[PDB]
Amino acid sequence: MCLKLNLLDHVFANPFMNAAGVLCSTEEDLRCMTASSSGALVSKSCTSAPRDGNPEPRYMAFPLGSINSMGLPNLGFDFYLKYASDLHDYSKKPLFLSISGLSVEENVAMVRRLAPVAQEKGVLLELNLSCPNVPGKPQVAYDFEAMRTYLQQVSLAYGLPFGVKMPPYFDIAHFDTAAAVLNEFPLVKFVTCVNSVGNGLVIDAESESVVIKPKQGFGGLGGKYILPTALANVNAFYRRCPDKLVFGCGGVYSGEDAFLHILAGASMVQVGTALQEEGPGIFTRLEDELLEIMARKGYRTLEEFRGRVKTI
Amino acid sequence: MCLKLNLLDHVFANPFMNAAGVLCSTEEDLRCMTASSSGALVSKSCTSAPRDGNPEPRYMAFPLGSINSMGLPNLGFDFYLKYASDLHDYSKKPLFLSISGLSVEENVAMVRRLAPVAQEKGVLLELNLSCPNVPGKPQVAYDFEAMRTYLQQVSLAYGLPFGVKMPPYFDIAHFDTAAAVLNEFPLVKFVTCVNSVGNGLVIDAESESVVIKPKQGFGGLGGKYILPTALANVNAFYRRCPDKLVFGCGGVYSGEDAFLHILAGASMVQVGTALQEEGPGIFTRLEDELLEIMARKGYRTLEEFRGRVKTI
Ligand SMILES: Cc1cc2nc3c(=O)[nH]c(=O)nc-3n(C[C@H](O)[C@H](O)[C@H](O)COP(=O)(O)O)c2cc1C
Ligand SMILES: Cc1cc2nc3c(=O)[nH]c(=O)nc-3n(C[C@H](O)[C@H](O)[C@H](O)COP(=O)(O)O)c2cc1C
Ligand SMILES: O=C(O)c1cc(=O)[nH]c(=O)[nH]1
Ligand SMILES: O=C(O)c1cc(=O)[nH]c(=O)[nH]1
Repeated sequence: MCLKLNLLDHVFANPFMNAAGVLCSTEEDLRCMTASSSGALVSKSCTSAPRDGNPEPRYMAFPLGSINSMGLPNLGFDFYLKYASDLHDYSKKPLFLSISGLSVEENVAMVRRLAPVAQEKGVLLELNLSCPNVPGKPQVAYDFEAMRTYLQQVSLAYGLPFGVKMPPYFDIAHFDTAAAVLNEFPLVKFVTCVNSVGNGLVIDAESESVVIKPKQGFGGLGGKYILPTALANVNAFYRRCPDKLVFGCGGVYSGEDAFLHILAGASMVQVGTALQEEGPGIFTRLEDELLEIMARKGYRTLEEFRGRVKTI
Repeated sequence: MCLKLNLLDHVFANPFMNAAGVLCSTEEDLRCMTASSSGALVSKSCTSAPRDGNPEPRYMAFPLGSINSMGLPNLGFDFYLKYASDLHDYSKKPLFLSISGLSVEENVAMVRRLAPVAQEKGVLLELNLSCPNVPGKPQVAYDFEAMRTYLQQVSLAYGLPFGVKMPPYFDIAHFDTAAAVLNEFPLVKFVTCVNSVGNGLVIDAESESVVIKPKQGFGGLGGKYILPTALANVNAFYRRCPDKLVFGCGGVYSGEDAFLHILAGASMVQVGTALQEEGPGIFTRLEDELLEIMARKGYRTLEEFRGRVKTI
């Protein structure tokens, strides 16, 4: 038994990949993710120009997860586009390129240049509408009119299939509205739930200090803290977007956690905090563990249980 | 060294109290909370008429916290008002009465009747604008226009100092907007941050099932999961509402957790999931553990470190 699957006109050896931003900023990082046993990789969310990002320290990890305010440090769109167009070995695994412009105009500029490379190479766009860490730039997908504008302008400029990285929601009315907006756009073929839980605050009792420097210590949460939130969002969008794929991200540390994401409706399963902490070896462990749970339960395929979470 | 506080024209032996909804629905519960070593108690959020609440199972706890969709089961406003009027021993500790009407009209009806008892007995109103569990009723405070309407109508009808139980926010823009709305209302003397993190989803891997019955398994999260979110909200409103008090709620299991809430700006510290799990003996443990930390750090009173979290 193997975990191989086909989605979006691509073949994947297994449903696992890095979460955007983790192990994917440099050529070295991307080569490492490519050499791993992950089913795919996604690049660091990029901007038109290179960015140094927010002041350090800007990432910290703890037993229950992580906090980060990286601030989109990246080598610039020119680099990630070149990686996609010239450097990536597509025979190894599919590539997603994540973009996170600070305005609709910036995103439109990037997708116009990404289009010919998508046509030639089959690189897949993930549009990031949920960065919670750039000072003075609120999460785009928490403003539904802004979200509609971005998706309208990107659909028109790009003209090819793409996906969206969504922030977590916490209100049924918000699930209803956000999914309704997404469903207006046939080019949106996948929905990644979720980005980090925005603007949490970790304080160290001994030093009586916040643990990251940017934004007075406020940063996005990942890891064990966020698993039930992530599962909720995966399932909410799975239920509301029956003609799209949902990719799960948030709180994955084991094959069991991946199993839950898939039960909730996840097609791909992304790994952020756990990958940052454990390194790319995690992918062999996650595949082994997921296969073990499937064997124990008598499942032969992911399709057999994807989205089949039972209600009471 | 002491944990004493004087606020809202009342005296509190220590900052600890139950979180609304935990150990406070029946006369038995309220008597139990009164007999405990807590500095205060709050009653179950009530509605005009008694409510059975949502179908069971509707609460489940795990190592990292809890999920609930109780659905505001309560004995009705008449009961809680009578408890406050006739039954509560104010010589033991102060009492807060939480109300969670399903409309502004319902809330107004209740506060009109509460006002004479508040004037007579000194019972303190907590207005719940953040219940995430009644099907078809999104959190009031996620709609800032609705929030303003509720606070306008309740201020006018009540005419006495009161507090508001707030949902968690995840966006700096939302902290800014929510605090600005609150600051329009001089009668709002305290802000309790936070209610449960709404509409999470816990799935059991063995049974492949959600663990609570209402709303297809979607329920509010409390406990370990939510501490950094709770601290963020406490500090955000502490910074933005310099003329109000902030009460902390979320993820408190230890004196250390309480210490962090207080560093973030909390006056009172409420205990939900940990109290539900451990029972009212938790209050003597929290007192001992907070005093232990204070002793080690040379702090003699709460005011010496309240709101004194350091940034980098
Ligand atoms: C160091 C760090 C950097 C991240 N950078 C990005 C980013 O560039 N783009 C993005 O969409 N998400 C980014 N994320 C969010 C993750 O992709 C993921 O959505 C989140 O961490 C939750 O998953 P987890 O619980 O596995 O960490 C980043 C997270 C962290 C830990
Ligand atoms: C069983 C249950 C019932 C609750 N009922 C109420 C309620 O009636 N009114 C309210 O404002 N919050 C209610 N809450 C939310 C808690 O007051 C608290 O805000 C939340 O559980 C987070 O705190 P914790 O992390 O200590 O659990 C309830 C929580 C649970 C666990
Ligand atoms: O670069 C970052 O700060 C970052 C971006 C993003 O989308 N999500 C996140 O958690 N961090
Ligand atoms: O009764 C409930 O379901 C309830 C109310 C509330 O305000 N918060 C919560 O977590 N549960």
